[PDB]
Amino acid sequence: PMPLLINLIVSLLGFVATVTLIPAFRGHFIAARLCGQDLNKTSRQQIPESQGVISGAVFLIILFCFIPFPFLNCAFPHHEFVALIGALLAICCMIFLGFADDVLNLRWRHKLLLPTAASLPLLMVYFTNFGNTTIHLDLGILYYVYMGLLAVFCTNAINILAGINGLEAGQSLVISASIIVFNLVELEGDCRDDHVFSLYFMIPFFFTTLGLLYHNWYPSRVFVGDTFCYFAGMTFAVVGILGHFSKTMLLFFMPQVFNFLYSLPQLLHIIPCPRHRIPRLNIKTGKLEMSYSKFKTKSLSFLGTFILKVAESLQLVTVHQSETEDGEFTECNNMTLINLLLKVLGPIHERNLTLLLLLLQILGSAITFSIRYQLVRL
Amino acid sequence: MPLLINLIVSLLGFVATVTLIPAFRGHFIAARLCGQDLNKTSRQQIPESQGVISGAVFLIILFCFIPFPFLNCAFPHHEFVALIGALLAICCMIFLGFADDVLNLRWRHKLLLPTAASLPLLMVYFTNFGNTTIVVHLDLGILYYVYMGLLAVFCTNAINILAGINGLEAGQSLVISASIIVFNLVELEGDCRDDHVFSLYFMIPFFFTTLGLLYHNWYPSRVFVGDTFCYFAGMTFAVVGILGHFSKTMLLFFMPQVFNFLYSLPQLLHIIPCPRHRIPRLNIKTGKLEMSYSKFKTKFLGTFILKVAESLQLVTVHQEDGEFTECNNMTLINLLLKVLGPIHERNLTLLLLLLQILGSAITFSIRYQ
Ligand SMILES: CC(=O)N[C@H]1[C@@H](O[C@@H]2O[C@H](C[C@@H](O)[C@H]3O[C@@H](n4ccc(=O)[nH]c4=O)[C@H](O)[C@@H]3O)[C@H](O)[C@H](O)[C@H]2NC(=O)/C=C/CCCCCCCCC(C)C)O[C@H](CO)[C@@H](O)[C@@H]1O
Ligand SMILES: CC(=O)N[C@H]1[C@@H](O[C@@H]2O[C@H](C[C@@H](O)[C@H]3O[C@@H](n4ccc(=O)[nH]c4=O)[C@H](O)[C@@H]3O)[C@H](O)[C@H](O)[C@H]2NC(=O)/C=C/CCCCCCCCC(C)C)O[C@H](CO)[C@@H](O)[C@@H]1O
Repeated sequence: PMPLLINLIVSLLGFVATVTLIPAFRGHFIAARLCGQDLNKTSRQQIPESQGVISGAVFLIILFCFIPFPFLNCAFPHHEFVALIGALLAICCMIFLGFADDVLNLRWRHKLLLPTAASLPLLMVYFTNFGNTTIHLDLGILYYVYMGLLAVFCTNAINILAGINGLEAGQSLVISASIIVFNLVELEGDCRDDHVFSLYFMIPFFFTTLGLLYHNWYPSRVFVGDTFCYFAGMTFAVVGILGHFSKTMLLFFMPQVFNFLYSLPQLLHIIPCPRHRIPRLNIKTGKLEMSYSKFKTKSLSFLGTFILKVAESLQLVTVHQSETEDGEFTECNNMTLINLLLKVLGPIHERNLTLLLLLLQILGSAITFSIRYQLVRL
Repeated sequence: MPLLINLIVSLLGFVATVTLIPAFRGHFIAARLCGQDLNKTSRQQIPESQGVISGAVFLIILFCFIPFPFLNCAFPHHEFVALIGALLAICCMIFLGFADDVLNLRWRHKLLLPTAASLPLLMVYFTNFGNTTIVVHLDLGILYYVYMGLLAVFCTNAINILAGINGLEAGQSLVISASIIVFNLVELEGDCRDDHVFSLYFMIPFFFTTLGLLYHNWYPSRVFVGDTFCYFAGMTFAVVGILGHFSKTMLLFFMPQVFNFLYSLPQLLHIIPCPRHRIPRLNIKTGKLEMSYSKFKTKFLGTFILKVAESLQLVTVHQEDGEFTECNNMTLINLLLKVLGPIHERNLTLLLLLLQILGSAITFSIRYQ
């Protein structure tokens, strides 16, 4: 088809634009203090933050320039068009929200609320165009709720699985590429329009995020930040909702779902939650070791002690106990998939750990394809 | 029923703006998004880019209002896509303005990006209306679209350069928005009702959110609106004008801004040297704003333009190491100060708002009487 060919062309041009512009704007970001230190390395220099915006920006540009080509010599159908524009409005609002969130570092209340507001246009489009709120049970209003929350989830599910160089953009590239392959396979199948739409929004995302990862990859010269996390989350939520494969998509979100649940006791502050739960480097080794959350044992609530004991029993959390004059203490293992891989394999270098998590992501995607198409497993 | 709900949510949004602007002050100051009131003695920092909150609220409101018009209304996808496309243009303008303020992009970006962000407006205009003919009966064709594109840019920047005194940006934007609201209501009973009810949908919430912003921005300014609000407002106006089919009437409402943009044009083009700031210098003793000047070496076209201006009495010119010329900084503000001498900041803002209202009354008189 011509629309997809044109789309791929503008997407590669956008990849070049991203790789080019990211260094071109470095002075601006440094000047306005939109930067952060590399916590996992000994160096203390600043690195430009929220580079996702640039990719995001390019992304938007591309799609704005690509809208007409599907409708070439095509009573104009305003519904396909409104799907496009509504999805783009959702993504614009999510990019803007992530950029504002990186400049201001809003509290979690805002981080959860605002992606839902920004996902409303998605629900408008879904209701005017498709509207099928059935899974044989009719989910009704709940279904819309789901879609809303989906957006939030994605934006934040990628957001909390972060901290090592190239993980956010990397795992987002794996997810986007897997969704692209799924779209292509289904492209010959029953639902062609939904999946060609998913492609329209994925391909440029993949290539712009690739331009971003070029700089973000270890050693990280740039950081993607909440801008990229939110942007990616909403793009995925869009193609999943308006593509009608949100189940398959969430299956692709297996590492992120597992890490979000495994972190859930800390995110709810049942077990104390540090401000950063990244694996903290060992200066002698040069590799990343696990990171811990320490606290007075007595203060901990009953539910917290129960969850911690069950986790220790399952061999998921490392627990240490030490005696101090002021009070009794019990160290806990920071509960994030990264610290869990480090519990399983001990010290790992940053680049190798990122590669390992990308590998595990690919395994998750392969599992999803096997489920979808009755393939052989392992 | 739809307009009544629009007004309700717009007042709720006014409350939301007035409440949130101080709620987020900590965030803006902590992230160094602030600036010093150059025209006041104090040196403290004032939070910048507060138009991002109002703007944000604005978007929220409209996102929530979208359904009320289509209540049990072959769904009308064209009306719906116009609402969405306008919202998309406005989102990209709020976002681009906020990013511009944080990063302080060069003029190249400032001009290019509102055109890109205005493309969805042109797409909606082509799919829905597409009329590229004006009676003057000439089918402008592609140029028409160009116009619309540039219109966006112009507005976003036309309000942008007319700035620097407490409450001028949001104030003049409120006058323009209110004038367009009145015009929409007058034409509401006339031939074109849908266009003007659309313009109202977008204008009422903008008016009330911008009002919440001006509450804090008014002399003495406790906040600043910044490129965020300038871009946001400019694009909301360009939208309602384009998709409402009254961009000529609108631009007539942009009378002070057009005059100030053209009067500044020889400096903006660097024919006459242009300082980074061209606001009026406060007089320490007087407590009132006098004119400001650009000083540069006298030793081709620029000199002729300055002589012409001197003859016209629009620019005041005074002529060590070499001959230097202290030309009067060419902005409607410095021109009002050249006509009336020193004026206090609040009084000068009020005066420019009154002149804006005079321009709007002129526009109404031309159109109607
Ligand atoms: C809580 C949490 O884990 N936050 C993360 C999250 O916190 C955000 O951090 C960000 C900064 C972080 O990226 C820094 O790490 C450094 N860095 C970055 C890359 C890199 O390669 N190397 C490096 O050193 C670098 O300095 C960088 O500035 C930012 O401050 C967010 O505001 C902050 N809060 C949240 O995400 C909220 C997150 C709220 C999560 C709530 C989830 C809600 C989902 C609900 C869905 C439900 C309805 C289904 O990210 C951090 C890692 O990037 C984690 O350490 C931190 O723990
Ligand atoms: C050149 C110029 O005049 N710049 C302005 C413009 O410059 C922008 O400044 C901005 C900040 C400014 O708002 C400051 O004013 C201060 N302020 C404001 C009120 C107040 O009460 N107190 C206070 O202190 C406060 O500190 C604040 O930081 C910003 O940095 C832009 O990058 C900067 N450039 C442009 O707009 C470019 C604008 C590009 C103009 C070209 C557009 C061409 C349009 C073409 C359209 C055509 C197709 C029809 O705005 C300034 C604000 O007054 C002016 O003084 C300044 O002179």
